[PDB]
Amino acid sequence: IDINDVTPNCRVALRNDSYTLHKILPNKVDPLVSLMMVEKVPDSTYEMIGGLDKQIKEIKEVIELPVKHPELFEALGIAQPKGVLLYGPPGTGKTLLARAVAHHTDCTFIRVSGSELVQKFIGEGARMVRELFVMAREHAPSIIFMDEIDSIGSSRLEGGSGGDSEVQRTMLELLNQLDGFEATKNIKVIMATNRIDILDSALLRPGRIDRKIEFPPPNEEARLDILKIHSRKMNLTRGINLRKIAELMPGASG
Amino acid sequence: PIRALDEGDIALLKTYGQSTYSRQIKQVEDDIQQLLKKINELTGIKESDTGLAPPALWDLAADKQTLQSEQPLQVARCTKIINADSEDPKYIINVKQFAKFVVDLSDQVAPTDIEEGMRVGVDRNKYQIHIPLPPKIDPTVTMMQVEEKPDVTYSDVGGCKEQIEKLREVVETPLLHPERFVNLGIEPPKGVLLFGPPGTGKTLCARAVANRTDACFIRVIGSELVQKYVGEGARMVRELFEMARTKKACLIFFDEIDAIGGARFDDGAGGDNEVQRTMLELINQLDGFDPRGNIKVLMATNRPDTLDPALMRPGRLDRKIEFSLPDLEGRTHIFKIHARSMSVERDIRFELLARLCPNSTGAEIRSVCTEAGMFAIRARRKIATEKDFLEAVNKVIKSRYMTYN
Amino acid sequence: SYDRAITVFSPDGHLFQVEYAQEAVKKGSTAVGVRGRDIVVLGVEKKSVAKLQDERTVRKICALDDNVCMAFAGLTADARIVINRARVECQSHRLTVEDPVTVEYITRYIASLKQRYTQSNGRRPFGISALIVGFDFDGTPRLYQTDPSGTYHAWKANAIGRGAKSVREFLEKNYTDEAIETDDLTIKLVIKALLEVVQSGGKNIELAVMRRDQSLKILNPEEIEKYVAEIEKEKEENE
Amino acid sequence: KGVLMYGPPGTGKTLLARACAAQTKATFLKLAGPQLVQMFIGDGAKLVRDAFALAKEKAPSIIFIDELDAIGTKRGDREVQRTMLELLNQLDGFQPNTQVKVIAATNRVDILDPALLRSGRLDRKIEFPMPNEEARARIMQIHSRKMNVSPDVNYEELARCTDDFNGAQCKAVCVEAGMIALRRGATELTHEDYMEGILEVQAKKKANLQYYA
Amino acid sequence: CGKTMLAKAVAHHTTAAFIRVVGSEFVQKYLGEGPRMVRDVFRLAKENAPAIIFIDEIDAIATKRFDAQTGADREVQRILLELLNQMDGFDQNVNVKVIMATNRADTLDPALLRPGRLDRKIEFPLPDRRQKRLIFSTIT
Amino acid sequence: TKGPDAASKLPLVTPHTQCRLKLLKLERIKDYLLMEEEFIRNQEQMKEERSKVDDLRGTPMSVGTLEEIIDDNHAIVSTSVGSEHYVSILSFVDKDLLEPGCSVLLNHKVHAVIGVLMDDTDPLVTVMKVEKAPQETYADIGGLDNQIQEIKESVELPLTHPEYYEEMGIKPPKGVILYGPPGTGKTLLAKAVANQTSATFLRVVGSELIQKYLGDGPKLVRELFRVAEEHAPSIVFIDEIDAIGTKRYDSNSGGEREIQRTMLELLNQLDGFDSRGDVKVIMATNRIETLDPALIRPGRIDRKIEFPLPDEKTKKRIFQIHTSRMTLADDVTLDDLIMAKDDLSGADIKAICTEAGLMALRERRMKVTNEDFKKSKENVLYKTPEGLYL
Amino acid sequence: RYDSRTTIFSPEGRLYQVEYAMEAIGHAGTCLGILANDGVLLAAERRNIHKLLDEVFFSEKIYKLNEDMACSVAGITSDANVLTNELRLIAQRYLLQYQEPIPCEQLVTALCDIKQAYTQFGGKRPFGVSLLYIGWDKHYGFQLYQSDPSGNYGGWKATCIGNNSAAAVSMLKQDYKEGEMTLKSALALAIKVLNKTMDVSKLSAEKVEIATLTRENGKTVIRVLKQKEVEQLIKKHEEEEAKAEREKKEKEQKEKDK
Ligand SMILES: Nc1ncnc2c1ncn2[C@@H]1O[C@H](COP(=O)(O)OP(=O)(O)OP(=O)(O)O)[C@@H](O)[C@H]1O
Ligand SMILES: Nc1ncnc2c1ncn2[C@@H]1O[C@H](COP(=O)(O)OP(=O)(O)OP(=O)(O)O)[C@@H](O)[C@H]1O
Ligand SMILES: Nc1ncnc2c1ncn2[C@@H]1O[C@H](COP(=O)(O)OP(=O)(O)OP(=O)(O)O)[C@@H](O)[C@H]1O
Ligand SMILES: Nc1ncnc2c1ncn2[C@@H]1O[C@H](COP(=O)(O)OP(=O)(O)OP(=O)(O)O)[C@@H](O)[C@H]1O
Ligand SMILES: [Mg+2]
Ligand SMILES: [Mg+2]
Ligand SMILES: [Mg+2]
Ligand SMILES: [Mg+2]
Repeated sequence: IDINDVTPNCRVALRNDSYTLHKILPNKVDPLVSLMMVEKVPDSTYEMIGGLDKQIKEIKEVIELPVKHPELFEALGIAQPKGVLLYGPPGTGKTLLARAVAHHTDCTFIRVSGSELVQKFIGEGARMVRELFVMAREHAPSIIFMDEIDSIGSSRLEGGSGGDSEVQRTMLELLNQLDGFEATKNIKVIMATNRIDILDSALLRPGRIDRKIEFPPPNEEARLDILKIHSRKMNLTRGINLRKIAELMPGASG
Repeated sequence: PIRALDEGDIALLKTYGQSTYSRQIKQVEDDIQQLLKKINELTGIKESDTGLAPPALWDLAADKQTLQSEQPLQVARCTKIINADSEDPKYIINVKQFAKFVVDLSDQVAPTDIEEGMRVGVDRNKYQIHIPLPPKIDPTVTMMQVEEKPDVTYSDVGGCKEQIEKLREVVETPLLHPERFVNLGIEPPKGVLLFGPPGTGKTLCARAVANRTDACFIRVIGSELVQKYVGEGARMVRELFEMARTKKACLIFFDEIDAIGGARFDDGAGGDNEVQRTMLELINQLDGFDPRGNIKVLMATNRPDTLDPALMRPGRLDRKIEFSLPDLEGRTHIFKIHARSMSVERDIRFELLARLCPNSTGAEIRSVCTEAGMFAIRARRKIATEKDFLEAVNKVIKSRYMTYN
Repeated sequence: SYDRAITVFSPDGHLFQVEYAQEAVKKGSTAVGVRGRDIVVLGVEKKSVAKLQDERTVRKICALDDNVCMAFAGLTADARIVINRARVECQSHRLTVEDPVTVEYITRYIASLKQRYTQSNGRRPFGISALIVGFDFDGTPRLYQTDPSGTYHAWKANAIGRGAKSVREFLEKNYTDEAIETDDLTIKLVIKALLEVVQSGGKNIELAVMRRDQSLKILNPEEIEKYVAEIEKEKEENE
Repeated sequence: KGVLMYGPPGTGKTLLARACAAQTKATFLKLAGPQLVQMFIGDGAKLVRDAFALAKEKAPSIIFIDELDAIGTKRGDREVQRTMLELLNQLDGFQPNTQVKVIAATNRVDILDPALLRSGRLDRKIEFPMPNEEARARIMQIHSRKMNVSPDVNYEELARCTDDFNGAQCKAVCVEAGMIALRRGATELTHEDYMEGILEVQAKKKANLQYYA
Repeated sequence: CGKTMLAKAVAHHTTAAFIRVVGSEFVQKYLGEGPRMVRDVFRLAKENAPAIIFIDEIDAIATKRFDAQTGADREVQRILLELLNQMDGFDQNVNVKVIMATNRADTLDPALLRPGRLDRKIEFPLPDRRQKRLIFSTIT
Repeated sequence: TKGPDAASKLPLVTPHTQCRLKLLKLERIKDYLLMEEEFIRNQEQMKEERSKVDDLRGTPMSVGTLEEIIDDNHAIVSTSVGSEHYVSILSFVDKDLLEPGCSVLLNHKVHAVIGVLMDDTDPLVTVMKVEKAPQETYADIGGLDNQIQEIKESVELPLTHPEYYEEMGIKPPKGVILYGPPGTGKTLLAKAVANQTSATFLRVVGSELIQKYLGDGPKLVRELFRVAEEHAPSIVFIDEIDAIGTKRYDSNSGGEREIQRTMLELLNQLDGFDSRGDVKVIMATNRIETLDPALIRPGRIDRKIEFPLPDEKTKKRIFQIHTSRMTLADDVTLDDLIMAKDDLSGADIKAICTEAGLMALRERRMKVTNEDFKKSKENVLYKTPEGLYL
Repeated sequence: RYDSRTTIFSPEGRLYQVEYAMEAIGHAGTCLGILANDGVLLAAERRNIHKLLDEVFFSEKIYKLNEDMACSVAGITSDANVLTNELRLIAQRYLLQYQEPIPCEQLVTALCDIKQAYTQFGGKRPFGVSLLYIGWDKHYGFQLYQSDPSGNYGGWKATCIGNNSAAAVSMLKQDYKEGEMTLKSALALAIKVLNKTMDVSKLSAEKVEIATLTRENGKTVIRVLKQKEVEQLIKKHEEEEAKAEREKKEKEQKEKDK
């Protein structure tokens, strides 16, 4: 074994009774984080999404275009977009689009969601975030989905007896990981929220969340599209008018 | 109405708006990065200093020192001599973290100098004693003590006359002139809590005490008393007070004791009862079912309202002293102290500056003097003037009162 | 914690809620006031209005009496209340003594009213500042300024509102006897002062002029445009 | 067999324990709470067992457990709870005929485990109240006995002025009066020195406030 | 009105698995344990293959999300968010069904109440006269 | 006094444009690197008692905590499993250098002191050092002239011209707090300090000094400042310090008390009883009002630097800086975006530039234009009643 | 916390309770008004149109303040009733004093001064009702004003308060002719904006009330349009929309051919 491959904080195997280093093992990863990367991609596809043409184009810009063709951005002289925040009413397809991205991308897809980074022990959510982003950097290019970020990350409260200072610390660590020293190399983040007005201005700041995609409820044309999408596998009788059903459904989500 | 870039779009945008040097620049930058990686790889790794002495100080044949005197004696504490049964002693040992054992001596040329709890040395295979050892010293508590006196005297503490007098009484007069106290039949207070707004001369007075006193002074690191291994903090405070008692006249200086223990209400703090337990042991040591000896305690804290009433009780903290914001005379004195060393004009009105800085602390005034010097520097001037000091006051104290004319 | 009560001193000695009334004044549009030899002038920023909105109901310059005008900066409803009470007191002082109200008297009354509302605890301070410009019965171009705290001063030129500090500094730098030597350079000076804060300069400017014995005259928008053209010409010439 | 002495900090229950150990003969075991939470698993239970065994061997014995709230509050938690259970078992494991009495002490009983205060276990509760006016006058005379206090001091007035001082605070009042008399070169303590003592004990200062006649 | 009893009936005539929990059991003291138990329950169902989770009284946690301003309300909203996540999210479950019982569905969060992959709503009214006849006959 | 660690960084090629001069500069860097690589190769290609001493030294040497050195050849050491042994000291050890608590080295089997290992820095604090140097020079910070001046006077002048202060007996500020709204240059002005400093830079985030166990957060803070003081001059940059340092209220939980204990350890390190070396601290904060006064105290934090939203000239500077490397068209006048009196951070302006570039690329044009910039401004910015005033 | 009382200033100078009332006005039923050189008019939506409700009163939101003035209320019902009675009292007090109808601006100023006093004094919550006044006076002819909970009022050519007021006012801004709008065009625009702002299926005539003020023979007449007239206007608007959709379909067919 060559020393140069033996970097700090790496696992190595030692012979018995001699403690001789004889192999470099996979880098240690917290089991909660390790079982957090996606191994089997969802089966959702961009063809299962209807009425989200512009949202798909913008999200695809932010994620696909930089990783695939950083030369374009270098020629433009601009910095690559880094983060995208999906928001909108309930059920408009915010997680459907994330599943479609995970299925259609060839980048390492990591997924946090809900309060997976909220731990009763002190200073554990921050550590889990650090380990997450270390894992993403290792398996770059990476796309980190974060569903329901308002759970882990929302308007900060004054430090007192009635404030979640620890969840605030977790969010601060996440902010530092998104944009602090040593900017991320190829990690792109897709946060998803159902109410955006409460997220911390630090999270919503550009550079951390470069783009913000709204998901309005379908406008009867997206509703016709969704009806077709979800009735394709169905024995529809003749004379059945999905346009009439779409009209009958005003302000209804996907 | 927004086309998506096709194969031709990307194959032309990378090839149409293009400098004839772009490819070479990119390749050269990549080569530089790779070369940097390779250079770091080859010369990487220094020689971590392992502690080897310069040659010619070593002594080979120490392989014989490793084969003879080989016994890597473990240390054990003889907790019971089994009554010695007259003959056939059959000592008992308490090898910590390992086990208890019933053992005997071996070549112990002084089978009488064994005692109980004498920290004997014991072999590995057969646990016979070989050599006793002096009592444990707990290096953490050993270095907690202050050895080099800080260079702060009772002349850089301006604006604190009554507080300095009280602290001097309680901490020094019982040590250097017991005759007056014994004559008047008064036992002087044993324990002082210095409290005030953040930055008023609390730790500065502690430093002045450390400089003046000729007696043991123990600065207690508030973080060193909190550990894992429940009971460790209580053990450390116990050993600390034991060493203080060993010393003829001791002065402990718990700083920022708000760290070690506030109110004892647990409720959801079931995981923070260890700190409360070490605080309770500190309380017991300060005053309990035992004389405390010539141990005097100092306790500094900004917030003496989170503290436990059992700890604030005036049997443990007997001479609570408040470091209030200095009055005008104190502020003028602080300006004089801090500007003594500065290169300033000879007609600056420090009384005027003290007036301009109300409700300001000594640290605030130090900052004002530093910023005055900084303003002088930011103008290539060697002498800081009254104007610079006024600018510093404006910048530090504050950062319109037309209704208060 | 020493706040939310109008009658509670803070340990530093501050009554914080009247200071908050001043901070509410600071959220109003710039209003400049200048005094000359025979002219007293008030300029104000308009902030423009939605094209569907009417303009005559948006007043910042209100004539309290024949020889007194008041420019406003603060809460609009408080503006209306204080202006109405000031008008009532002008015409009631006329009854009490057969003499027109002096600028000092009327500004003193307005300040006393604001102080009366700051005194108690069941009242909210009048979160407004006012510029009172007028001519005494003898004839003298007086200009006063009243704050929400009930304190009134006499100024030679001052600005209140969003651009208060910048406009006041500019007036300090560029207010002089030669600049107010006649009855037109004062107006030039007021438009110059306002142009430092109002971006447009012609659609965000209203000037009101008071000359001795003459009723308040509000300059036409075309006249404002001509004046700003004159300032622009002088600026380019002297560049 | 079990008496608990509970009260606010400073009322004098530890001093009562010391006085009992003085004028009680017998063998006195001064257990002190946090001493019994050693890190090694089972060491605390071993300590409790050894202490009770020593008390049993020395037949007439009193085990004074200062600040019982340390040994177990209400619920590392496993080990401290096991030590508390060992203490419970040791208490329950002998009839009152045994001459091994136990005197627990506590500032805050609301912390203490209710199971500890049960019939058979520590049962005779002794509330230690804040000293009344006469008690405060007593405490002051007691702690000023060995001084040069002038006969003109009015301990009744001092007790009136205290207003919810502990006995520890009354002692501190006496000590601070002594120090204040040592200042200003005084051969005797005086009532005004005592007043300044109460002031310093409360940490307050006396100033001639300008709006007072 | 026999909704917990219908849950027990499906548990009895269940072929795969039935995990029973009470919504009030998710409000434990230490930070981030209600969500941890929601995740554990759903992971247990997935590992145990086709399963039926039952949550007896969900009103405690799954109420209109509201704007939290303290750690306790925020933690309850966190529990609800974790429940929404696990019931329909990036990790679509296979053969893991859910039943939630409540006294009123009007205070329920619109997201959890989402007439989509999160709930189908049924009412258990007070017994009619005919249903009362049936209840008496069965009980007797 | 190990000395500054610094951060190796290559020269900077002045012409950002793609032209032959840049090629020559880069080629010169590359050719020097190639000569260095070949020199190392030739050194190793042209290249007893200590070997046998190391052979006598244990093969799998263990690390144990020395405790109460005795005699001149026998000391008590710890096995890092709680056990402790009365071991011997070979002549190889330095002696006069062992101190209690020092992580000495022990022979694996016979357990004899054979080394001292005076580099037992925890990995958590070794990772938080700066070995690279971000390429954000002060020329990438549009405006913020006063803030740059303050931080230079605090962490640069005391190292580059340490005569001005000694010439008037003044100690330069040891602590700066950069506070402001979310995104104004607070972290750029630490990146630039790291880039342009010769001192050991130590990145940290307040949410990182908090540790799971009891007494570990304070221990980590003590270790961090110990290493920062061994390496001097050093700068410690605590980003988002309101993670730890928020107001110190009367806690009821245990984790909160431990967090406050970590904060007090930090306070003692910043300005405690004993002393402080040439370690200078830079904290960063979005909301300073919630920080504890003892931390914001002007003995621990001598300077407080506000980073307000940029004014018009600063905004023009930001657009110039962030469109420099962009092939701006001649149809674009970067004044319409400036004039609009809306909250625009430098981060917002950079996002505007990036989105304008993306709009151009979407329109299939590699040169941005004014309509592209307008669209980007409208679509990037995400976030009092009418007539209530005036 | 700076919103526990109406008479408390925020440290920034904002009356949070007054702002709360202003925002709360958004719960009220959408009312709007258009000014035409031929006349002025209000329209308003019936939030609650349950079939079991009776129609005892000819108008729920539109009140007649005096001969030459009407007003639509939007906000709390009790406050609206109080203020309508007070407006009538103010107008009739002016008429008693001067023997001529109160000018519309004067009436608006009086009621808004009452509202300001409520915002300023003691323990009295501000009136949570916005008002739209239409009137005719000898000085400025047909006038339309709007008044807030804070006692601030403005004069408008066209405006909207209540629900979806932002959308309605934007639509009026788009499709209002600053000086060439007659009463017929005003009614058509009102129907259009109400249809596009109510966001409840088709524009049910029973869910809208319209009133028009016009001068006739030298006397002002305020008419609340009958349900027949409202239905006719809605039907004409629906026919116009259908014609526009037919034109768009024909354009789509032509594009398909191309
Ligand atoms: N635009 C759409 N096209 C097709 N199907 C859709 C669309 N939007 C929603 N759906 C359907 O609705 C399901 C739920 O959508 P999704 O999980 O993405 O919603 P969400 O925004 O995450 O909701 P929640 O408020 O529950 O967090 C999707 O799995 C898909 O079945
Ligand atoms: N009375 C004083 N006289 C002279 N210098 C003073 C005085 N008070 C403060 N200072 C200056 O302030 C600093 C001393 O602060 P110190 O360590 O005493 O604060 P502290 O009150 O213990 O604060 P904290 O515990 O909140 O950190 C030194 O710069 C000292 O010069
Ligand atoms: N009633 C009293 N009579 C006389 N002295 C008293 C009395 N109460 C308290 N003291 C004095 O208080 C000082 C400390 O008392 P002691 O240590 O007994 O307090 P405690 O309240 O029993 O202890 P703890 O702090 O554990 O609650 C001693 O000087 C004691 O003389
Ligand atoms: N004055 C400035 N000059 C140049 N770029 C700036 C400036 N201010 C902000 N930026 C840009 O902002 C982005 C990062 O900002 P920065 O990291 O300094 O923000 P911050 O104040 O640390 O924010 P936060 O509180 O969110 O951590 C980079 O694009 C940087 O170019
Ligand atoms: Mg979702
Ligand atoms: Mg200190
Ligand atoms: Mg039930
Ligand atoms: Mg930052």
